[PDB]
Amino acid sequence: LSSHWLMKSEPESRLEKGVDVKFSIEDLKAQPKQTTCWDGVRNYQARNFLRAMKLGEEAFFYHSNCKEPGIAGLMKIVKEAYPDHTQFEKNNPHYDPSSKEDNPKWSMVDVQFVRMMKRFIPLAELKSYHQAHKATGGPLKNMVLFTRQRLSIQPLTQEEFDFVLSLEEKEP
DNA sequence: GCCAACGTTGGC
DNA sequence: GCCAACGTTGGC
Repeated sequence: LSSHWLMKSEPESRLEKGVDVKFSIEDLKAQPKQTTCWDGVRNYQARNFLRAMKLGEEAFFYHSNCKEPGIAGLMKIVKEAYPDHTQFEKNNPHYDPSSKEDNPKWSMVDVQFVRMMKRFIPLAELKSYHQAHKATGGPLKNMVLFTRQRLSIQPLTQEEFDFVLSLEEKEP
């Protein structure tokens, strides 16, 4: 079995150090080759999850910190972890003065859009299922989306990934 | 290396 | 705009 991931981005506008960190799935889809590099991860637990990712592994594009937060679509990894250049750019939002270039602290991956979900899967729906499965022993009982609330890159089990995909087929 | 004092994520 | 959950920093 392969690994599956969840990766958060903010679709609504918000300024960090004067610059817009907005990146929706529509913004990915508009990209050249619908491909971008996933810069600006500055959490050690999360960076390590990037380092664990492999060519072709799928990931949910989660929308966070907006009016309707939830999973919007699928993308896959097209380039494994490598140095994030933005940590050395002096005025960049995600600049890190303690990062030296002989061994760079922070990593990023390249991701490519695959598809939208048949429908948006809001956080609130996910949360009902997660609370319910704590009682019923179902597939979202240990989902990282709710067990580790401040983590932008998350592993998912086969169980969890398939369950999210089955919700896609149901009525809202 | 502990742990008060911050600093940040991100739902609500 | 509020603030809980979770992370980092630095005096001791």
